[PDB]
Amino acid sequence: LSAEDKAAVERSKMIDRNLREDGEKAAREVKLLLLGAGESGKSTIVKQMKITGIVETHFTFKDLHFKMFDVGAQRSERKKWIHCFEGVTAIIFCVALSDYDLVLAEDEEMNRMHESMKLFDSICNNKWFTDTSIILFLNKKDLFEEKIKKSPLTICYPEYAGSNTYEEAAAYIQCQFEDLNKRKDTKEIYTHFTCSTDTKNVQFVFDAVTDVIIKNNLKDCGLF
Amino acid sequence: VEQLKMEANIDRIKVSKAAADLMAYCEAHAKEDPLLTPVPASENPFRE
Amino acid sequence: QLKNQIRDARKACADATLSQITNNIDPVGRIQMRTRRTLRGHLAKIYAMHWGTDSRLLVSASQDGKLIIWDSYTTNKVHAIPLRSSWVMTCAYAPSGNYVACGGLDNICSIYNLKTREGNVRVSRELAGHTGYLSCCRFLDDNQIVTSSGDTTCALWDIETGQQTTTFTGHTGDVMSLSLAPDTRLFVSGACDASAKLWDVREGMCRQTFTGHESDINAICFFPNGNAFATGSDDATCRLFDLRADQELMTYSHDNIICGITSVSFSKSGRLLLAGYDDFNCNVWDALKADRAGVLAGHDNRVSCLGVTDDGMAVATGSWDSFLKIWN
Amino acid sequence: TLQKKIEEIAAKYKHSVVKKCCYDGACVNNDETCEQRAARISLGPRCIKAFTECCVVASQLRANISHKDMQLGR
Amino acid sequence: LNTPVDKTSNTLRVPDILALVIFAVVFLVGVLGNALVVWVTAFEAKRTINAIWFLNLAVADFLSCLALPILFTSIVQHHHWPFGGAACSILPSLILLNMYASILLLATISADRFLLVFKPIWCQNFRGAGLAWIACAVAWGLALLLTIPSFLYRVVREEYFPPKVLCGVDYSHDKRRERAVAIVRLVLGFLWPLLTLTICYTFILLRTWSRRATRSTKTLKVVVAVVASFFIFWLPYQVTGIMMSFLEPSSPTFLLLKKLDSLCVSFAYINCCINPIIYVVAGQGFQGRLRKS
Ligand SMILES: CCCCCCCCCCCCCCCC(=O)O
Ligand SMILES: CCCCCCCCCCCCCCCC(=O)O
Repeated sequence: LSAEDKAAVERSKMIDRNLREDGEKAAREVKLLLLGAGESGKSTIVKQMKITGIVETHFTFKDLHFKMFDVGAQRSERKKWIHCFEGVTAIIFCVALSDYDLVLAEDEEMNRMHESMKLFDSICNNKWFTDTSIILFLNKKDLFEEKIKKSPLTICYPEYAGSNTYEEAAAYIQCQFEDLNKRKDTKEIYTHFTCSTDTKNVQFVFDAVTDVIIKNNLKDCGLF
Repeated sequence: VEQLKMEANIDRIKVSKAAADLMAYCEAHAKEDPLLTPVPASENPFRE
Repeated sequence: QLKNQIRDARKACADATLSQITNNIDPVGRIQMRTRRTLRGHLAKIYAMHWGTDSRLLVSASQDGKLIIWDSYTTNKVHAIPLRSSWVMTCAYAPSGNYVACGGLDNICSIYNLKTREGNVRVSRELAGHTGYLSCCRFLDDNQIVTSSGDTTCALWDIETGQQTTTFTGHTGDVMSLSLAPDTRLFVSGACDASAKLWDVREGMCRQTFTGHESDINAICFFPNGNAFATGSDDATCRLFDLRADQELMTYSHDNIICGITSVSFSKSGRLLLAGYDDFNCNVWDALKADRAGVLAGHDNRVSCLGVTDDGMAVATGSWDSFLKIWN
Repeated sequence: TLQKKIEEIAAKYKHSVVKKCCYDGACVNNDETCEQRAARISLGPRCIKAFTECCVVASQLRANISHKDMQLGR
Repeated sequence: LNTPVDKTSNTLRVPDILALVIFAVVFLVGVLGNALVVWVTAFEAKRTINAIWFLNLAVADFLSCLALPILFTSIVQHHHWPFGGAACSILPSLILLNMYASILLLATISADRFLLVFKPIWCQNFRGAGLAWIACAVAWGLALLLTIPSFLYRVVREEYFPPKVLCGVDYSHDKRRERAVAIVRLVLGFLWPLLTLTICYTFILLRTWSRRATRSTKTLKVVVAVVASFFIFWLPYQVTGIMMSFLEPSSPTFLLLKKLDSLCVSFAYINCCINPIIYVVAGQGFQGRLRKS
């Protein structure tokens, strides 16, 4: 009776202690979701913020433990596994500005920029990510600026009415990507232009995560 | 093509016979099912 | 052409809907299942659980990355395994109680040995080869395990050698659930193509295919007789299929409820068909009449897993609230 | 000292009503002074004098203590 | 015959009647709310860190409310003390300890919110239930340390001619000790906590409105409500007490303050009723939390 049941209860109590410790340790880390249109520059972002199934990358910045998850290798219906990331802190979205002059190889009719915009709209308007913020990275700034001097932007934006300059084209792209967001009151989008040499992306992600965690703490305290 | 003709070649049975077999199975194991009929607390291992 | 032929054959098979013949059977009185044990070990959203052949121990997997083998009677925790991949959505309990399977977004399927000499649960072998996420897996034997993955394919593995002895292909969408038949010679699998297929364990050929559902199949369970199985779909309807009849028998649906189904299970006698819905509750259906026998509203979040003991002594239902409740 | 000193003066007078008025003038009352109070006495001068002296000796006694009445909760 | 000859028949004053009504209302509402909050937080005490502070607050306010009926009977009985000399030293000290604990718990809640708003990384890295429990224990210990004078000087005196037992405080003509006790009590119970609340919540609101993502109007409403309620409901009691402990009884101001005393305590007790309401209305959902419990 006692000699076995009480030993089992002690084992269960030790298991409970270990489980609570592991849960706290996991809660210490910040979870991030990385998305992109195949080759929008995810590899660059990954190798920048650093000190076959899902790929998890751990990196620490300003004493804050990050846990970024890359799901591009799944190549399966996102609808059946997108709900797993309901609790991620923020979403890092990568888009290559050069996608305006490239057509999808599998389609040959739709531009890569349109596919990226569709994916961004699907992710933003997702019911699971209603409160999750998005960090939009517009990669390939230099290559996009170089190409704009030769290929007009109207190839993929027939409604575009502006000069063929980097500033106006980038502003138009950012406004288009931000307009897709419907819940502009609860959700906030942080847009930033990046290259292969700039390292300020980590500080941008850190600021976004700090804002998100401050909002979460205010909500938990009942202030927000 | 092969899988389709294979599924088509396999025989089939009337729905009424399968339903009667299901009903007979449920009736036979009625007493054995602890969820269908309530079980006394003494036999129930989940006392409290 | 062949599709219309199969349709005509199945229509000719439908001599009469069993709802007519089952009228003689009196409807079972409504039963109120009360919770007995509340398991509060997990901390994240639970995704899958499996009962043991002894009807005593049950394994549960949570997104936090922990496998917990619960003693259903005393509530004690038998083992706590730290998962290598926290994104788990499927787990199984071997029939002999010697091994436990696990997997999820990580295409690798992990087999854990419980009866080790060191006393610590260690990975027996890592099974790789799937390009998509592991959706469901079940132990065919102490050395053979069947698996289903989102990459439109299922596979049977040999835990000793670690290679696919047989690969099942033919699904036109993501494979979601899998169920082994009692005879252990057949298994059924449902996918996102709104269809379910019966596969041979050794021949590897698709015996039959069913297309009665309107949306993705979320759950699948074999009737204890082995000749029938139920299927849960996102369209908020559960359907009963029979292999001999090769046709849909009954459709369990209701107007007020519109959200899809996540889990389905049968009692030992098969009279009671339990289905875990996405409405933060679970429903009990009469397999012979398709009526709301009971409703389980103990869980606060979406119900994720459901399973009845081998003897039907009790029912286990997990949810995203990190709590597993036993009912009987 | 207070009770005994007051009973000493109370025993001096014999008429029960005089002891009554002395009992009463010995009662604590801070809202009104003695003269103000002794003024509205309805009986003869005996009761007035008894009330006055008893209220004088009481004031000369209560003024020495330092126990401050504090309501429950402060 | 039996009535007093001086016609000074004793009767409950208007401020006393107001104090009694406020006592009844606060007793009922605070009892209910604090019981509900204690239940919910004790159920949530294992899953969240926020539940600890509000659990302690609700326990303190529940004890303060349960102590009210004794105050009601005392007021109705013209401050008659039927209990012995030990209850007079224990019970008032206990209620004062509960009040000071509630105040210092509100202060610690403000400090924790300020730390969460200004130091998010440090909290994410090292925040836990242990630190919250340690802070609550420190608050209770500070309250007991501030209450020690209640245990020290509470004594009973006898009223002979009007049969009555009077509880109170005797300093043995030591004005210095009374003044020091009143000053330290005011400083550590109303001045320091009020300043902490004000500064912390002002900085919180500033840092929250500095950026759009975290900016919100609910935080401003909650901050204003809490601060205004605390100040309004605690100002009269503290002022009246500190001015009582400083002036001699012979002045008529002392008589007016004694008349107003009951109303002051009844008003100060309104914070115990306000706190549960503020907690419930501010939470994401109470009915859901209750059903979960
Ligand atoms: C006798 C005085 C008692 C009151 C003492 C209150 C002390 C409050 C201190 C608040 C510090 C706030 C610091 C904010 C950070 C910053 O400096 O920018
Ligand atoms: C006798 C004193 C009565 C005072 C009662 C004070 C009640 C304050 C209630 C605060 C309501 C806060 C509403 C917040 C609404 C929101 O979520 O934005």
